[PDB]
Amino acid sequence: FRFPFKFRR
Repeated sequence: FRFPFKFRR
């Protein structure tokens, strides 16, 4: 489950 927040982009 990919987080909605973008760590890099």
